[PDB]
Amino acid sequence: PLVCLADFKAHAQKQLSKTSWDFIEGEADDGITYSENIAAFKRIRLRPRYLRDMSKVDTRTTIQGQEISAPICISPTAFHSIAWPDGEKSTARAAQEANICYVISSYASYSLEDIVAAAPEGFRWFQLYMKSDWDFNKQMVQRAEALGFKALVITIDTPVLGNRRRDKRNQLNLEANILKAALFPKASFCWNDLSLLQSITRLPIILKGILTKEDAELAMKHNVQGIVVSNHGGRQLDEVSASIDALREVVAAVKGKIEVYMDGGVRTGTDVLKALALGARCIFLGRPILWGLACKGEDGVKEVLDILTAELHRCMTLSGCQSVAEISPDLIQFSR
Amino acid sequence: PLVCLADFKAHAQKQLSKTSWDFIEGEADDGITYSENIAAFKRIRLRPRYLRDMSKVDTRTTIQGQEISAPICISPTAFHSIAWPDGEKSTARAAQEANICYVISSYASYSLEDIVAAAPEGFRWFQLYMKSDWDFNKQMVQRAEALGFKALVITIDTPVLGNRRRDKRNQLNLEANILKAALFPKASFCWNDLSLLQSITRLPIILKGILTKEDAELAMKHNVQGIVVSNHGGRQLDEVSASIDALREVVAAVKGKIEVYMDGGVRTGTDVLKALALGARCIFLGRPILWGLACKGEDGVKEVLDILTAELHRCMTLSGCQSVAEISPDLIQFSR
Amino acid sequence: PLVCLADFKAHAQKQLSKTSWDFIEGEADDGITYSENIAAFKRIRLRPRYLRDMSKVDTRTTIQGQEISAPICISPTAFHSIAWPDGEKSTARAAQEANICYVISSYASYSLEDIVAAAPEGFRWFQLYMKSDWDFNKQMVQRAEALGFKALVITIDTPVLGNRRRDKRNQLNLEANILKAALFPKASFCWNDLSLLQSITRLPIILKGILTKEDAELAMKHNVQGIVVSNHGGRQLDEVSASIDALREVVAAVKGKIEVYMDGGVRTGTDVLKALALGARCIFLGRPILWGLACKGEDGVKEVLDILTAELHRCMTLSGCQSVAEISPDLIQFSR
Amino acid sequence: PLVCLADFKAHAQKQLSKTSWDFIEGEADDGITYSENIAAFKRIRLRPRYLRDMSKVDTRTTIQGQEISAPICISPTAFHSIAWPDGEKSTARAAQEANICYVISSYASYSLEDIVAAAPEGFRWFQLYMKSDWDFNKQMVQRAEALGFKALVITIDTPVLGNRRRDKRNQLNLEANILKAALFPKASFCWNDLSLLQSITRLPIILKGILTKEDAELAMKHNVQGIVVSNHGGRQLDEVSASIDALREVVAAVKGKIEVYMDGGVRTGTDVLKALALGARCIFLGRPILWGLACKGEDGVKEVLDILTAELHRCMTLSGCQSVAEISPDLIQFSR
Ligand SMILES: Cc1cc2nc3c(=O)[nH]c(=O)nc-3n(C[C@H](O)[C@H](O)[C@H](O)COP(=O)(O)O)c2cc1C
Ligand SMILES: Cc1cc2nc3c(=O)[nH]c(=O)nc-3n(C[C@H](O)[C@H](O)[C@H](O)COP(=O)(O)O)c2cc1C
Ligand SMILES: Cc1cc2nc3c(=O)[nH]c(=O)nc-3n(C[C@H](O)[C@H](O)[C@H](O)COP(=O)(O)O)c2cc1C
Ligand SMILES: Cc1cc2nc3c(=O)[nH]c(=O)nc-3n(C[C@H](O)[C@H](O)[C@H](O)COP(=O)(O)O)c2cc1C
Ligand SMILES: Cc1ccc(Sc2snnc2C(=O)O)cc1
Ligand SMILES: Cc1ccc(Sc2snnc2C(=O)O)cc1
Ligand SMILES: Cc1ccc(Sc2snnc2C(=O)O)cc1
Ligand SMILES: Cc1ccc(Sc2snnc2C(=O)O)cc1
Repeated sequence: PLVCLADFKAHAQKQLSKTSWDFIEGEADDGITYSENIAAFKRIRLRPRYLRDMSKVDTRTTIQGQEISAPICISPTAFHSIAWPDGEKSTARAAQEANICYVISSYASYSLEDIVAAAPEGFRWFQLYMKSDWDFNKQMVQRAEALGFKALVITIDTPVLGNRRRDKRNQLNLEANILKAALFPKASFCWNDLSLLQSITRLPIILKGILTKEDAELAMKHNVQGIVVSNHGGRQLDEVSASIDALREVVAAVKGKIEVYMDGGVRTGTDVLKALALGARCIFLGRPILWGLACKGEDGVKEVLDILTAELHRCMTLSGCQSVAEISPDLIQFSR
Repeated sequence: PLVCLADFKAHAQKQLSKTSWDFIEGEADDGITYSENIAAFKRIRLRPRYLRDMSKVDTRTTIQGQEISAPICISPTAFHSIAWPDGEKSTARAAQEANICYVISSYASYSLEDIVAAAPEGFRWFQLYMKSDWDFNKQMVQRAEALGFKALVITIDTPVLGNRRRDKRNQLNLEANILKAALFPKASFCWNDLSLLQSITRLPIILKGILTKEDAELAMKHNVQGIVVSNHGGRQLDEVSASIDALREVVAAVKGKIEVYMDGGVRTGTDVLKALALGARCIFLGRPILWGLACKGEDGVKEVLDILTAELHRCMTLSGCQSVAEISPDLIQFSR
Repeated sequence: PLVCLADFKAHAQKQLSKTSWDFIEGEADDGITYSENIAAFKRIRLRPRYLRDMSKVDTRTTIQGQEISAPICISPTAFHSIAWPDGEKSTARAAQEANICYVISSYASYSLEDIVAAAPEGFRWFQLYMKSDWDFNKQMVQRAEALGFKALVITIDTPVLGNRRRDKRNQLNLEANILKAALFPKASFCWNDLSLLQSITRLPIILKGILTKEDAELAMKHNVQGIVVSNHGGRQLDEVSASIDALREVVAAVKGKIEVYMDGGVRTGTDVLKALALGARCIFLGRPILWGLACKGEDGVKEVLDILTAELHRCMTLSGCQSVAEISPDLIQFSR
Repeated sequence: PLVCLADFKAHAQKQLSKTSWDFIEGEADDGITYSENIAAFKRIRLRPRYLRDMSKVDTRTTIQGQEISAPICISPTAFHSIAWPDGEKSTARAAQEANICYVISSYASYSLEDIVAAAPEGFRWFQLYMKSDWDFNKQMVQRAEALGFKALVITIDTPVLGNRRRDKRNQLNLEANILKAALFPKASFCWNDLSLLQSITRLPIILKGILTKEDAELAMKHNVQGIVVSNHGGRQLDEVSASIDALREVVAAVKGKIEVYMDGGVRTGTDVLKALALGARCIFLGRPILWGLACKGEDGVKEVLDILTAELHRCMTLSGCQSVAEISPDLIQFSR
């Protein structure tokens, strides 16, 4: 059976074509950051406190004032139908049942209307890649607001697509019709455009992809409502810091002014625990959601969310943290 | 032939089912701490002193005032019959002949009465997991006292069981009847309960599982008689410090007020030597005892104890330490 | 298809004999530096700046006042006909079309006249190993000047040839006639000789092979016009610093007085980006040019240059650098 | 062909039984130090100085006032007939032709008389393990003096033999008659005995096995004439410092008062260069001499010595050192 996220990764590869698997992996260039996102979590050491009453451990928290069952949410990932026919509809149903936040990608296989219809009461954010035509941008954000999306995520680390060698080999070998059956390119978007976007929507803006204290400071000066510390899973600029390492300087720059989240390499409960101890308000999952879909559709996504939540509950119990508010830097060895 | 503990590990795996071997390994989650318990010993460097009269080297020491043949004892490990039919009776006979301390698990395959009967004169401690019913707790500790146990070990790092992936896969695949032929769950136990336990027994209490100076300080404030620095062999919360590394801060906090012991990753004589140099009064063995049983029953446990004692005698001879009292931090490179 | 330099490396090995491949690899002794030239690039971490207008990114720069399309040039490598029949003629045609600098080796398969004839308008430097007969040295540098070469590169790390074990085994096994169908030895050359060479030619001298601040200081005192920081690809003295690491101290010693370049281990765009951020004015490629020739002749060299230039353009776009002048130490994590 | 020491290692294994090879390897316990003796050399970085007149490079030096062709000598190794029938006679002939120092083991396959007869003019030292009977000790040292030995080497890291697992398995499996066709045990020897030995012989005493500044200081207080920094090739106490690392503190303690040498892991010319730069007067070879014998007898030992000398000459040429006196800490990166 599939008892951890790694089992879903292994089984998903068996259930997908080489081209689809290579797209879901997608490491850029030499693949240094893809590996370091995991290794950077593994080298952090935990300091547990024992003999505390852990009879009741609570994993709930809030993001942007909305309660969620655990600080484990879904990062924006394109094309869910590559993994499961029902695609984002399956993801939306699982996310609503789990009571977490689902960030829908700007390149979903299904329309926003069809995704919302699959799970009307789900908590969702929308990640939109802006275009040159601001008439389209305005219409899209107004559409998202009409459909009940609660925040807009602007991903800033993809002005051009990363250089993923396996995808490129696969593409030069096969016709687009088979590669996509069974281009982008936004480099001009800048802080100027962010301010304009903020002026046309009442939805809070969350910037995804920040890795430096300098960009975190600019984000705060532009009055955004949150930041997802992320290196896009090592799929964009490679040889940048692991996201769990970049989190430290972003949190130190922000000093609690706005919520800071992260994604990249979260696979087990202690990874979630470490991100929370280092200052993140919640983590987001990229590839594990696609592995869940590829293995079992809606039930696979739900199982991935449930397993990671159970692992977080277990390590909070073992480490002595009764609730998310009790997870602090004291848990981290020299770092903290 | 089996000439070192590693040979017993390899041969034991051949002599056991996959399910039983996976239980004896039992690493939690990604298995980081299981590996680091060994690697942390290997990276410490020794500073030998030569041209000393080592014609007579003595490995004897005392724990809680009782003399033992070497500072090498048996940590509590459940279900010895998984490895050898006679189980704990075989272990008890070997431990008595070796003249070391045997800590009997709270989940032994045989009753305390039958284990004591197998080796009436053996030096033994009892590790008891407490239950909600204090009538049962009182009866068990009084029973242990009646049977000649000399200390109670309270393991504090298991309020819930660790997440061991291989065991979980094996369990979901097989019926309990085959998995256990051929649940727990104490999270409420806290410092409050320790004080009550101390008030109902005259037996000294030894806390097992402490990894931090903060919990060591609390242990001393509660007047316990000893501490076993341990991460439960990397079977509970993973990604915590190796036990030989945690030993340093616990020893520094305790400053000789009470005896400090350790387990986790001890496989060769220099590992024992290093723990003693860093301040432990003795080490305890977990898995090697089960490997000894799986290979040869009583004789296997005795051989594991004899081999490790001979290795300790050899490295004390080579390093210039005539007795256990002469093993000091001067032997350790920058650390000390 | 071949989509990155690593693909050219793999395909080139398939297209060459063991003897020719071993010569192109050619690591000295235990091969420590050959590997470290790559590992030293991979461990440096980048700090990208996002939300900048990267609609136009320019990779052009100048070396010795001459504009080139990207800071990616060809280091001197002997015997191009080992890789492709047309040898240096193919390399020269590709270099001219790419508009970069081609440094021709002192041991080319074709005469300088035939190479220049293949691409009359190409930007070229000449690397000459000096001989004891200064009449010959004078004639060669005057010849190079007559043919339009724009600088002389003096390689200083080869007073004797490095000890390449595979080449040596191959040589003792085969007759020179097969090994070279299908000795050196300049240890006396010193600073005295450099000054004399400078007095007989109006061409600027670039020293290749400097790894230390002491030799960089001597180079500046002798008024040379540039330095290529290089360890000869780990083919000469092994167990020296990786070239990207030696670059830092050479740049710090030079303080912008003369241009500093580097070679050794450059395989992807971020390696070029890192060398430029650390102070190099451009990088040179050794083995990748031979891999390009072995795979596809002129078109292979052109593809290697085009691919690396496209990778540099991509990582400049992702990291926020609009032009080469904007690539600074701010991009490098603690180092800088 | 065999072009480096590693080739001799590989070929020797093919030419020996498993039992003999395991004895020549002989790592103790987990084999940490055997590997670190090599790794510690590989991680040191060299700083070459170029453009010097290296037309003449001289590898000669002196030890105890006697000139040798290179600072590369033969450490005491027991039982040369395990590798080649003529054993030490072959080694002695090669050592005399190479003009280096041969230290004969206390457990040679041939008598001192027969070894000296094979090469009367060779420069030799004698390593003698002392016994309880001082009548025998006196006779042996007087015998060595009569035979022209020029120094006595006292190995101090073997009060008991190291625990070599492979040897032990082989021994328990086979009868001594086959294991030795085709016990020790000196732990009482101490500083008291050294002073007595010094009083009965006019031969200079060299202590082998010192790893600490404390024992180096005691050696100087006892007025010995030299020290070989050595961990016995990782065959005795394991998990001690690599010998090239221990050399630094011994050299710092000695401050040039007496000659300091080293063995352990020397396999290539730069290893010799590094030991000399860090303060050793010469290095000694253990296993490579046995590999030379196993492959080709006398000619194999001579080839090993010649190859390592040629590698030292080459790296001195490349690094800018005209003679052994010019090899200094300036060659070593941050360390020095
Ligand atoms: C198949 C795939 C598609 C992705 N598509 C997007 C996308 O449309 N928008 C975006 O902001 N990030 C995208 N990402 C990046 C993810 O949001 C996330 O940053 C990344 O996968 C790192 O998290 P992980 O380690 O959990 O996979 C994608 C990642 C994958 C694997
Ligand atoms: C099969 C097995 C069962 C165990 N059962 C217990 C137990 O009942 N109580 C306890 O305190 N620790 C238990 N442990 C943990 C051990 O006491 C010990 O902390 C651990 O194995 C680390 O030592 P080692 O590296 O020598 O194996 C168990 C370990 C194993 C391998
Ligand atoms: C086959 C081959 C031949 C070489 N010939 C020369 C040469 O004639 N002159 C010189 O200065 N360097 C020579 N080099 C060294 C290269 O200029 C360059 O320093 C080295 O290959 C490191 O760059 P790389 O990592 O890109 O290969 C040679 C390297 C190779 C691989
Ligand atoms: C087969 C063998 C036998 C040895 N016998 C002795 C001996 O009789 N006396 C001694 O002082 N060291 C002995 N040594 C240790 C060597 O002198 C030397 O310290 C060691 O091999 C490390 O050098 P290496 O790395 O070059 O092998 C022996 C080593 C080997 C491999
Ligand atoms: C037009 C187009 C081109 C490429 C993609 S893939 C995507 S977009 N943002 N991030 C990713 C990613 O795979 O990480 C989607 C649509
Ligand atoms: C009811 C029950 C459930 C699980 C076990 S196994 C045990 S208990 N304390 N430690 C371990 C361990 O395996 O490390 C024993 C009994
Ligand atoms: C006579 C002769 C001898 C050897 C070579 S190979 C060369 S020369 N400078 N560098 C290299 C190298 O291969 O790195 C060329 C000509
Ligand atoms: C009686 C006897 C016992 C063992 C040996 S082997 C030797 S002695 N000193 N060092 C070694 C070594 O192998 O490193 C030789 C003779």
